[PDB]
Amino acid sequence: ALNSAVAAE
Amino acid sequence: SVTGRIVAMASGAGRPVWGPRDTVSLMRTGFAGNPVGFRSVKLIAEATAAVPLICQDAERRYVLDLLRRPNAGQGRAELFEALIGQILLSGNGYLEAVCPEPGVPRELHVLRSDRMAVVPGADGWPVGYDYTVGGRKHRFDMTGHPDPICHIKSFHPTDDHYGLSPMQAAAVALDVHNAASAWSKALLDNAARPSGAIIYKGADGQGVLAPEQYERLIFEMETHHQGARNAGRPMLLEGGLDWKPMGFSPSDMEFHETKAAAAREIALAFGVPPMLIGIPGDATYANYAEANRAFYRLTVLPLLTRVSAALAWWLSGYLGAQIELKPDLDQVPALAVERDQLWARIGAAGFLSNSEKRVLLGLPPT
Amino acid sequence: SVTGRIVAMASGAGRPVWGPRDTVSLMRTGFAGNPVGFRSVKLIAEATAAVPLICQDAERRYEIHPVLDLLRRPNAGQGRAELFEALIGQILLSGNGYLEAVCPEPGVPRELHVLRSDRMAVVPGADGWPVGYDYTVGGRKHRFDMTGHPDPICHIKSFHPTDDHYGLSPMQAAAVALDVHNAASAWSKALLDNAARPSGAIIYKGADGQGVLAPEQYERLIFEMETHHQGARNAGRPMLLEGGLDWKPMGFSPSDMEFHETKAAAAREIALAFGVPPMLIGIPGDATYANYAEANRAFYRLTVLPLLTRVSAALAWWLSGYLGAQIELKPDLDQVPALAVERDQLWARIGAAGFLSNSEKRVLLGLPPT
Amino acid sequence: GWASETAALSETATPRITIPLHELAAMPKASQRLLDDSAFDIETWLANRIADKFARAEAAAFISGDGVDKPTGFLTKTKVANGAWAWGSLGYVATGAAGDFAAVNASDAVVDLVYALGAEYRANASFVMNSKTAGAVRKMKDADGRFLWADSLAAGEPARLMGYPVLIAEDMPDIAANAYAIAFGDFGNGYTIAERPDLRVLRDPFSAKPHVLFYASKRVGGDVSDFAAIKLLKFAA
Amino acid sequence: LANRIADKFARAEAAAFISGDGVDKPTGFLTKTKVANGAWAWGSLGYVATGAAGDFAAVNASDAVVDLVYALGAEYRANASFVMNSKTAGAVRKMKDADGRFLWADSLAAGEPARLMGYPVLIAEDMPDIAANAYAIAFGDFGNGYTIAERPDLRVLRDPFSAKPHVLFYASKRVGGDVSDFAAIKLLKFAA
Repeated sequence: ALNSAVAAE
Repeated sequence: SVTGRIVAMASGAGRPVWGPRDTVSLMRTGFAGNPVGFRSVKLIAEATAAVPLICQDAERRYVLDLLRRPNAGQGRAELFEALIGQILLSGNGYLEAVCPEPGVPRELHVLRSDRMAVVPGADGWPVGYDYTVGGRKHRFDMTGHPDPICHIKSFHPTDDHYGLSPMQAAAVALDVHNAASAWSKALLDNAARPSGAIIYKGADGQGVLAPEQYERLIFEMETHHQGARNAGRPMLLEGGLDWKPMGFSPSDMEFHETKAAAAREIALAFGVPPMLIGIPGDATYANYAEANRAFYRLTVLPLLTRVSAALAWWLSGYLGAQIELKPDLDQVPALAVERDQLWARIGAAGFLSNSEKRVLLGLPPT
Repeated sequence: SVTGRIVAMASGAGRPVWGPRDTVSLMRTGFAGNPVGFRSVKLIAEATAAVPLICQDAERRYEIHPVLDLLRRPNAGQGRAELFEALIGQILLSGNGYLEAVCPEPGVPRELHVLRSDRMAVVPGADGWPVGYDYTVGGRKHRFDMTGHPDPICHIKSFHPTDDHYGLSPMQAAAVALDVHNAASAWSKALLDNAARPSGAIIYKGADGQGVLAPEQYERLIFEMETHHQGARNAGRPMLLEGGLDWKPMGFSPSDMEFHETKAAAAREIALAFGVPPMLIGIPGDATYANYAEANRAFYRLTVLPLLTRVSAALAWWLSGYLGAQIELKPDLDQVPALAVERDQLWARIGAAGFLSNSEKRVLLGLPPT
Repeated sequence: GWASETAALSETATPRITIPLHELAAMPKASQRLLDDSAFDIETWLANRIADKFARAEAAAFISGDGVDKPTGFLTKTKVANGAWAWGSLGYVATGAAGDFAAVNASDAVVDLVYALGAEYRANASFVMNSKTAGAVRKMKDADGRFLWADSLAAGEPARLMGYPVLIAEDMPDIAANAYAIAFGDFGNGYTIAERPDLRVLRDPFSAKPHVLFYASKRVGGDVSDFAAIKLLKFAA
Repeated sequence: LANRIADKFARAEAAAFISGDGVDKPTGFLTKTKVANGAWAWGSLGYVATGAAGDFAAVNASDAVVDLVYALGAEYRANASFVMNSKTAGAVRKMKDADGRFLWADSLAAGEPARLMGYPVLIAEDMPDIAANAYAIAFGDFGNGYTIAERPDLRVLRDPFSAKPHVLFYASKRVGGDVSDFAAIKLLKFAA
């Protein structure tokens, strides 16, 4: 859980 | 008043006179910067908030519900600790009152003075006050009777609109006390004393020692010659080596008596005696019962009788009857050495009758 | 008055005499400059405002008197305590005290304004009496006129043996001692702010007589000095000094006491001019007085009650010109709290002297007889 | 800057004018014999005419004074056409015709002069003109012959132009070839005056013995503090 | 510094609310594929034309404003307001009838009468100037037309590390928004 909406991860 | 038309047009009609530029650079360096300027204000502001008040001019000592509960936030004592904390810091105490009711206003707010400036106007007394925070003004009005701001001034001999604030008078001794405590703070943090030096001149006039020799020299210096467990190892110095022990000749007392004299000329300006806050020095007062009595007579009761007299006039513009409001100078615990020798003086004066000595002490005769 | 014509024409009749040339500068550097000159005035100005007054005309019954109604609140926004501390705060500062009076009704004027003595100047007039006072703010005159009976300004003077029109103001007498105390405090403020003591010096001569060290050597020298040899946590590292290097430890040979005994002696001469005892304001030194029952009794008898009895004596004569009957205002010398040890030995002498009767010792102590 | 999600945004741009406080001196000479026989207070009438001259000599330096040893007024501040306004200069708007207001439609060079300041400096701004310019503004008439300002021929000087005060400072240039005869801006922030708060006058019979030689001086200074808060009105293009 | 940050944020998001793109910034109402009114669809903002190609109509100005008003519908005109920059309200105030008397703000001494055609006026200095095809005046009910989604918190961070010679203040408000009701914002193209 490093990124917000941009990853989808 | 007749001279009002001549001092206001020279000072500038209808404009805000700002006054002191360093009214806030002395607060953060003389109240949050050193403990003597911190304690001396907090000693007085907590003391003038502790003396009770009585309502005279009513023909019998009874707005006392207003002062004991001004607003939702600060309490009675919290109000005066903030009010006197502005007069001792900037020489100017301000008091906003909101009055939805026509008389006896609901809340009292201590408007802080460093964001507050006067405007003189055409004549006499100031026409308005500007509470300028950020870039935004407020422009209160004094062109009426109730006058929503009481402006308590200390004595200022050259200015016509502000106070002098004893922190401004002791502004050098605050800087001597801040820097001399910053002298010793810095000197403990950037100063190299060595316990000695091992000098390796060599066969030449100069010579470094090889890293096989330097790791050997650290190991016999670390293991055998340093610490509390190694005080006195007789240190065989070979050919060429030498141990020159260094000293540290000024060790104690770097600006020690100039700081203590600066710490007392801060206490000299605010009016506290040096026994109360804890300044070391000579014994001027003896046994604290005369040092506390000198405090509540030279710099507390003269200060609170000028604030309570300005509360007495400004609040009496809201209710019709003029009110007097002065400190009680009785049931205060510091004037008990003043009080018991009064009760011993006329108490042993057995010539005058019993109804004649109750009136001397402030007792209702029966 | 017969000598008035030759003393008035000497300085120049009808033109203002400006007085002292530096009383407007001694307020900035002798009252807002040092704490001792600040406190010595505020101790006296807030003590003379504390003492009550007695209004007497042959029966002393006037506790409801209009003058005592006037002085209780002089003008809007300046009480009785704020009036006299501003009035005595002009007498001790420039030797001159002034009071404007505005009067719509021709008796007992409504307001008293302490006109400041920086911007006031006299007009010596015809018969040795000052005809006018000029209140000069900016470049604008006012010229009050005293060629009448009420004479709208009382002019409280201290004693001045040379000048005919002003006073001496004890700040002006200690102006050399204010300049020693202002400068010896700025000596220490400067010395803490621009002075260089090093804790040592690391001499690098080199193979020559003179040699700087390389920039790879200079970062190495700082890093073993910053990390291993400075701070409180590194007090005593044995500091291997190889060839060329040397650590010469510096000192700071006057550490304490830069003009310390000439500042406290200059602080006391400030307290000597205004007249406070040094135990009252808090100057360290020898205990001349003993135990604050003496020094506070010596304070209200040598420099407060002699000052207040002549300010109220000018108020007794200037106000009485507004109301027919003459008025006498003088301090109380009763229920002033520092004269209690004076009042004890008065009541203990006459209380124990039981040879005379009770109605004869009430009048010695000042009591209503029964 | 509009921080992206995964940009690792870098550091952005972090954001002194001196007022030399010059000196204004008056030293009027007066014979000592005169100061004794005249019935008028020549001591005071000289102190009245200096304070009048001082409030009027520094009033002119506040507008068209150069920097040298006197306060530099705002009219000497390298004026640049608006729209090309930089920080070191005061922005002006042009009237059209080369001598006076636009011949075809005047009173329009004023409404865009107003709207050339910004709604923050217009909170408290005021026009500054000399006497004979407010007259040329009042002489402005529409096609019918009525006055745009102070409509009726009675009741002149409405004390407001476009909703803002008007200061008739008679020390500004008049309407001329390229004069900035009308200045509009917020001077409470735009022009800072630094001054000493006293008018010192001191006599001395000592300098010239048969005379008195009153000496009178004050220290005043000031230049612009906010170039964005003062707009001018050039009468050229 | 907390004052000049809060000022720049209130002034940097003010421009995105009008002429911002969608990329990492709020999409202002001006970037919304304008289509001529009367042919107004849901995905676009309707505009009315002024006549002349540069500025207001030469023959009769002040009519491109009154028909801009009557292009909303009596429900969005309940509370609507014009949005212009400074030098446009000046060009609206420079509007004079045939005699020379300024239809808006009657006397010279008038000022901003604060109610063009009976509706408030917002002098937003981020709208375009009067130009070839600029929509320099927008009129509509933004209470329904433009939705701002934000968090009440500036969330400034004070950073004493990683820049030890400095202090490196950091501050990041979260805000966003585009049009929510295309029928409640009408524009004014200065084209023919």
